[PDB]
Formats: sequence, C-alpha cells, structure tokens
Amino acid sequence: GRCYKSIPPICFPD
Amino acid sequence: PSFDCGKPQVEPKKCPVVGGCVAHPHSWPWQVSLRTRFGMHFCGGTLISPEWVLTAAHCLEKSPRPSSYKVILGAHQEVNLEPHVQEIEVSRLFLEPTRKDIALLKLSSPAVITDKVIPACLPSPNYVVADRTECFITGWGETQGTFGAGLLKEAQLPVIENKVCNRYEFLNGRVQSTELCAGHLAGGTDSCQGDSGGPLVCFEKDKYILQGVTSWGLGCARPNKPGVYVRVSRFVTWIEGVMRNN
Repeated sequence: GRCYKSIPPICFPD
Repeated sequence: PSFDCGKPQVEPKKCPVVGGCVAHPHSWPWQVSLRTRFGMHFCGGTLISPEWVLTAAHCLEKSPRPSSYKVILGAHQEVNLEPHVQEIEVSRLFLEPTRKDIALLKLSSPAVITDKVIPACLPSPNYVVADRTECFITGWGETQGTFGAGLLKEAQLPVIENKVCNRYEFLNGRVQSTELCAGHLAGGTDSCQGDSGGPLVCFEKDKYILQGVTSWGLGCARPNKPGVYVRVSRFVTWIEGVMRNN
C-alpha cells in the first residue's frame, strides 16, 4: 500500500 | 548582501500538495524543483548550501547518472519558469549509505544566494520533533482536485509522534525511527505525488529548520493515514561529512 511520492509514484503491495 | 539560512525574505502565508494553500512567491526560498535533462518537474528538494541540495533517494531511481538531472531554484510556477530562476546541472549524487530514503545532489556550480534563493537550516544531530508540533510542507505535487495546481503550495500540518503513527489503525508498524509522521487524522491535507524529496520545516524562534524530507504515504490525505518523512536530524552528521569530503 505504500507509495513513494515521486512522479510517477513507486508503489508496493502493502 | 548575505542571507542567513532558514529566514525567508517574503513571509510565508499562515494557512492554518492536497489541500493547504498556494504559497506567497519566494516565501520558501530553499524549495527546489528536480527535473530530468529535457523533462518536467518530477520531485522536490531543499537547498542546504550553495552547492548542495537534499532530496529523497527514490527520486534518483530513473538514472544513476548525475547528468540526467537539473535543479530549478527560485521558482514559483511549475511549468512557466520566471525570468530570474536559476537552472543548474547536477554534478554528483550521494545516496545515504544505510539505504534510507535520502540523498545529496552536488550542483555543477554554486547557486547564487539572493532574496529568492536561500538555504534551509539543518537541525541539531538526532533532534526529535515533539508530538503536535506545527510544521510546513511545500511542493508542486498532485492536488487531488484542490486549488493551486501548477503553483508552489504549502500546508501546515502537525507532527504525529512515531509511537502513535505506528498504531494498527494508522500506519501499523511501518514507520522507522529515522522517519517522522505529519498530518491530520481527519485527512484532507497532505503531500502527494511530485512532492517527494521536498522539505518539511518547523519554525524555531526566528527561522525555519529542515526536519523532514517528503518520502511516502498510504495514498495522500486519507483519514487515519498521515504522511511519512525522512527524519533529517538522524542524517546531519552524514550530510556534513559528504559536504566536507566532496
């Protein structure tokens, strides 16, 4: 569910 | 004609990025826009000295080459840069060595320090921002339909101490001691995509101190989901060492 707030975001399954 | 760190020459709007307000132009003079060589804004950063910008390490995953990046200083618009903005190529990249989400950019030439381009102040090593401290986050990120898209925005958010933020109903153990949390539990105001790497600052006596680097969240502005920031104070000794040695 975590997403790092770059463009584009880098997201994870949690 | 010198300018001390942490002291804007245009006073920030009060404003008691999703939500928040559009900043007064040049009231956050350490705010950086990080871009690719021919690309648009994709991350923020904070000027910490004329040759050095602090950002989030994940903002550097598109390319390991310094020539891929450029920094825009003194800006207010995201796209239509003002005449006086400084654009400076990056010459070196230094990622934090324990794999935390923080990195230094060395600029190819020193930024000129002016009334619109001024570094932020670093905190004392290992300082812990107290629970409920009101701080400010700034950037050009996604607004999720709130006003201010394309302009530098700010939001005033309270810090949530890690022991609270890590509770099951909130971030459920995800937050590390080298991170801090900020936001309203009701949601509605947050950093968002495009704000990564930019500053979280807290006013102390007469100046702003850089306490956080925008990092990640479970979405943006969701209730019970505060944003997470790298805790700058845990990295001051490392930052000083990099600047001294390079």
